Amino acid sequence: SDRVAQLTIGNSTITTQEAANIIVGYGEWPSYCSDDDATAVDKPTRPDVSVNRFYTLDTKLWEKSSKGWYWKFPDVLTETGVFGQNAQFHYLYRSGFCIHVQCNASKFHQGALLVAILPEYVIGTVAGGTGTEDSHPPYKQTQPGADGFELQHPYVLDAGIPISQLTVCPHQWINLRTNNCATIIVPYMNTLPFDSALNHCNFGLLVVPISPLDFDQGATPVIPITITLAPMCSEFAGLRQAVTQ
Amino acid sequence: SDRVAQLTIGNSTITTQEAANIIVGYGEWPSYCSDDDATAVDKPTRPDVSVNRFYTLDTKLWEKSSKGWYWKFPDVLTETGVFGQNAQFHYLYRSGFCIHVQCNASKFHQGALLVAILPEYVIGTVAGGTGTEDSHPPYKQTQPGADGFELQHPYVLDAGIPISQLTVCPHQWINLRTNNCATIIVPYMNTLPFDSALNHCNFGLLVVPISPLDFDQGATPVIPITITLAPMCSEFAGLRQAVTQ
Amino acid sequence: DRVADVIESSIGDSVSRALTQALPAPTGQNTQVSSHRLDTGEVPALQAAEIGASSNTSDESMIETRCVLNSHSTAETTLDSFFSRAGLVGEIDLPLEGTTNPNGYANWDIDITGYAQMRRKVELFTYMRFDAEFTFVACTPTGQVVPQLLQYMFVPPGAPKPESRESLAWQTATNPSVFVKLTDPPAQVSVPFMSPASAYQWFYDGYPTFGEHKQEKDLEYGACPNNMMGTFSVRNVGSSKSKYPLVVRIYMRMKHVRAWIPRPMRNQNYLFKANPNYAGNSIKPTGTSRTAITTL
Amino acid sequence: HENSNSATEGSTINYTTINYYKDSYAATAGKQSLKQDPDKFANPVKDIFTEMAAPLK
Amino acid sequence: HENSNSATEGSTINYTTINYYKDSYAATAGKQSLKQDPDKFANPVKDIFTEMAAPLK
Amino acid sequence: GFPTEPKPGTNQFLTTDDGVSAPILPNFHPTPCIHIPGEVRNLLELCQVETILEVNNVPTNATSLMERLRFPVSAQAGKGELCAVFRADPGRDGPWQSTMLGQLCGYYTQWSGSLEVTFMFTGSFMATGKMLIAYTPPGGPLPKDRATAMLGTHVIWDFGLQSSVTLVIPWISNTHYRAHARDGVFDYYTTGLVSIWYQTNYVVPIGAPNTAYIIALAAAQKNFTMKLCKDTSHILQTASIQ
Amino acid sequence: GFPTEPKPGTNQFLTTDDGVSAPILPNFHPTPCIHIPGEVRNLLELCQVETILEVNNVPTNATSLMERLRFPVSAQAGKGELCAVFRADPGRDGPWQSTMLGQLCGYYTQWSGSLEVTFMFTGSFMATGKMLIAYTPPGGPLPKDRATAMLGTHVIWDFGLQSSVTLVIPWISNTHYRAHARDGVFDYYTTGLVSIWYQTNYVVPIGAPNTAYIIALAAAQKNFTMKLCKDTSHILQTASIQ
Ligand SMILES: Cc1cc(CCCCCCCOc2ccc(C3=NCCO3)cc2)on1
Repeated sequence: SDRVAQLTIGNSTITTQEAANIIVGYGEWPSYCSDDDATAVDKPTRPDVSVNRFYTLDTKLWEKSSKGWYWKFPDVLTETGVFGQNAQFHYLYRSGFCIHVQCNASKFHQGALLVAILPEYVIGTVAGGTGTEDSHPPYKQTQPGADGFELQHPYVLDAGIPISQLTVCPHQWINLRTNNCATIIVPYMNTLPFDSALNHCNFGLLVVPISPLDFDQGATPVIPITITLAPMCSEFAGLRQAVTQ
Repeated sequence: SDRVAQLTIGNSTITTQEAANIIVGYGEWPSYCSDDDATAVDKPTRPDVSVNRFYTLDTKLWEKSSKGWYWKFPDVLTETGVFGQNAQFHYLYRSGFCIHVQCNASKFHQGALLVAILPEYVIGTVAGGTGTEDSHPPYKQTQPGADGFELQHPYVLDAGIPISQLTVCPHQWINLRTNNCATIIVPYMNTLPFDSALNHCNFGLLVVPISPLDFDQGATPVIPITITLAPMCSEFAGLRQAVTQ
Repeated sequence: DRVADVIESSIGDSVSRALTQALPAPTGQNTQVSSHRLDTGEVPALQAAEIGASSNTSDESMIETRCVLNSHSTAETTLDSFFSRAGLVGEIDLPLEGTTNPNGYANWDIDITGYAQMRRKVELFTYMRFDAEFTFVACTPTGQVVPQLLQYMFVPPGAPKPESRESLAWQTATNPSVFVKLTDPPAQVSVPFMSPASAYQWFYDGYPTFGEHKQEKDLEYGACPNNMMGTFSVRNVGSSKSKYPLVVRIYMRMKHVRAWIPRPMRNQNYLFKANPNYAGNSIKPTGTSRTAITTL
Repeated sequence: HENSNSATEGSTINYTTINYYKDSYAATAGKQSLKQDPDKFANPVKDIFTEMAAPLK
Repeated sequence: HENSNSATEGSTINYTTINYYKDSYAATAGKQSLKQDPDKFANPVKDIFTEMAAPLK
Repeated sequence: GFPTEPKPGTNQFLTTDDGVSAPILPNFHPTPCIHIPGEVRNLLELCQVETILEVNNVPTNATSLMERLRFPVSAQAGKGELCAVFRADPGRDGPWQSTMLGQLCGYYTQWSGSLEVTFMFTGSFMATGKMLIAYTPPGGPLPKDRATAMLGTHVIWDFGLQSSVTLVIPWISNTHYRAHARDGVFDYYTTGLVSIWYQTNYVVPIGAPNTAYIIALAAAQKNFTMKLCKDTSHILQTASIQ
Repeated sequence: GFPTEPKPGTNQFLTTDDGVSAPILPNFHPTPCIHIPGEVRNLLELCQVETILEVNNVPTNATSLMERLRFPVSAQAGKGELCAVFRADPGRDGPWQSTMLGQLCGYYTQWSGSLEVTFMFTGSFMATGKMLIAYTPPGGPLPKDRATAMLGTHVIWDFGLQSSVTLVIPWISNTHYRAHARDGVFDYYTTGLVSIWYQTNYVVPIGAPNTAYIIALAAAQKNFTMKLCKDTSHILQTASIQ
């Protein structure tokens, strides 16, 4: 009664028989915005079930040489579903998330993925190699939406910070000999009650292989990793027309 | 019971059937001078009805190109009536006013006059155009009495201040599709309990067309604007001979 | 009268669940006596890192322990304790001959990410709220003290930024200025937490413009206006050439600090302000290196 | 009396500081309350378990 | 004791200031009472009306 | 003497430092303060007073400066034409600078609160018409048509005895306060856009002008406040005062 | 004036001096503080969080930097071979520098408390094995074999569902605190050595990898505290920030 679990939100239900408990980001469940914390004077929309549900957005293939991937969050879920819509029509957005990364293999396979939540995950460039050029990461890299982006220098999280310390962040590992999925529940985290789901990304989801995937030849070599996230306590205010970016 | 009104003071009575309420300058009815606010030790004269009444001083013609006019106040009422007299014989004067500007047209005419009360309305010169000459507005311009004076640069109230903000002053508009007269009730306002009605003008009355007068040809084109003011709680002290200026 | 799912609908709970509480930690935890334990079923030493929680194994269950009354304090490891230490954050030159800042005045964009020591410390957390004490040490390039009068003026974003030594903005009718002789002890001032956000943000993953976001504009990624506090302007107080070359060092000391969301410590060298870029070719390891895991 | 305008306003921690101006943000950093919450970062787990137990039942 | 000679003497507002000289006008500007009266400039109307109503009956 | 140790900041003259100082006139007693009308206590009392918004800040001929105060509206020949448009930002360059609010903002670094903009119609009594005033929050690009504009906060204004209608521009922001919005980067603090479309059309009988004007007046709502004051930018002289 | 006599220290600017100072903005009131997740109160809250210990701090090829995070363990062919070894000193150069604890130490001159190092096995489910992790206190030279290492504090780790095992490095010191240990003379403050030996062997069936890795994670125990803070040495930039 700790390795098996079921997550049910909206009209979606995730099952898992090898999970390793659930992490609750910074030990705080997602809440709605207080009356004294808010400033936007208009009564917000709380679609509830139409947006607070499990969107299974992407699948990556883990290979004996994969570097790792990340997904910026507020964004990843735009354009997809009713959530996407409310995020485009409204200026202000607010919401916590239930992230469930899954990836299974056999008892004869081995490997270990680090799954973390890095708030305000600002990306940096290699500065033209030498460090004299003041380059900047492109829209395609800082806000990749679904499909995420692949890391080029995971050791420093493409941002000059050691991944060795990335665990001071809500994390969970996917050790194949132990489990087959991670489950983080992040609350809304920003220095503001609401912000634009479009141009600001509250945090990134990191999935990095720290202990390389490996298996004797002959065992199914296609080992996918699938991301499934679900917004929680979604609130929207500041209604205008629909906006893409 | 808000568009029709009757003002009765002394032996004068003004009627109006399209007025838009009454403004009371800075929310304060005209009062007499307190015993602790005064300094002049002589017992003053309070003529009451002989001076607190409705003097209908002037009429201007509003034209599709009129710039606007002003009247300095304490002064405007001198030489005219018993008020005038008490103002010439006495050094010290004190009094509030009930200003009623009227101007009517047809339901087929259109336009809108701004009617404001600007305290300590100091007039300025164009400084010889270039701004190198330190010119000064003439007695005929700073103290025009009745007949008022026409503005030459209304946008700046001939004093380098935006008319766009003139509304932070007791004002009222005369929109022809809405009303046919303005009614402001200003209290005595100066940094002194009494002052010389002659050489100091507590405030000016501004009447400026912000939305130009207009009408299809054939409709009576003579659209007058008439000023009617009435002193209130007039007090005079410091009696000497009669003085003009 | 209602629809039930509406009477339940916990939608609108403004309070956060929690799960964890804050306890008093004036001293380090004491060590209570331990004895041998030979039993099946209870395995403290065994953990599962996958869960994502740090091992909760106590020294007591790992070895027979004595009793120790730990009275060591934890006061020096608080935030005010850690961060409330003046440090260099800005430097300004006012040379006689040059191209940097002649004319006798300078406009320093208030950005504390220009000096590596201080920068790394704060970049430990994502958000930070606090008041600060700014101190300004001025003198010539030789460290020599000179009888010169300066004027430091804080210019909020929106206020007119001085264009010359004799600019009109130096009338400083509402901006707060400080007049000081270089012979007087360094000027020092108390600064409140002035920001439209609730905390300064060291890292802002996103843009502020809201437009197209082409190549030429990637300059703005990571630029959060809630940290642009305006500029700090200084000038020798006069009409003519200063007569002496000056330098102003700006030291900031935080106080009444609140920090949130700790993140990994800067691993590589810093290259630019408000931009985590790193040398692509010179990516050095976090620490030292040996010749083999089996030798020291 | 003194404006209540420091950064640690309304905070859950109690500070004892010295000040000479109307604005409280001028006040010293001062001595303060020593509370902590390791579990927020060390044990942000939904279902706590004990050391004695086997983390995965 | 202290001369009562500041500019805000007899004022309807209550100020709490610090001073070291006999004359009260030397005293600091100090913290003070926060009252307001918008209607004096915004609604100097003789017969108030409400927002709910039609301004011209 | 009593042992003391002077700290940094000594001898510095801090403009905004509020301390004491030796008084020049001992025992001096000021002129009693009389009672004077219209006393102010807080600048916010002024920010709630409506002043003319120069929506039509186009003319500059110096002989046409007066026509900035009002914009026109006349019989259209189609459906949903665009009348006027403007930035709903107060401390920014544009129409809001002609207002009293606009001006007081220039003195404070940040602000918060809802804004109100009353539109008074000055056409003839015989003219009818329904306009649609629409405030489009941040991120919303200037609407291309009425059907798009209406998706945001709006109000259908009908011409009648009640000359004017007020459009409230509610405080809808991600942040608690807003520093002045100004094109580059600081457009982060933009309030949004206001657009006026023709809900129906300006109707008139034979005999009335085929074109009239609307005068806009603006101020701040009761929840409006500003903090951290600086000096205005809007203006700074050139020649030194003679 | 009131008689005073200024003492030495006058006018000096002491970085860490905590006093008051004239405030620039009178009556200023900061933006209300919202509620924000994960607030920190004391750095010690962070020192108890486990971070990856680079036990295998050997590779530097820049294309192999990622393999410092874990060390290998594979089917041996003998008895009691040595897997890995490392200094149990936190504020010293070496594996401990990749940790969060290591980094925070660089900011404080001294520390005290027990340390914990959890070792997670990432091999296949089919792989069995028993390792012997041994912490050898000060004065004890790096053990030459298992039979010697075991004479100190140790723990026999068995591979099972519970992937990881934690080795507690108890605070065993002559002094109440420890300044950072660093080779010359200051090796007086060394904590000791940690060595990992093969208790039995890494066993595997036909079909599973003959080699897997272990990831080490480390932090401080509840009784850990630090005092007297300084600046870090571990790092200092080269070029000036552009
Ligand atoms: C008198 C006087 C006082 C002053 C200076 C007042 C400075 C107040 C500074 C507050 C700075 O807060 C900061 C927060 C964040 C950042 C930052 N830089 C990169 C992004 O974050 C910089 C400063 O000038 N004159």
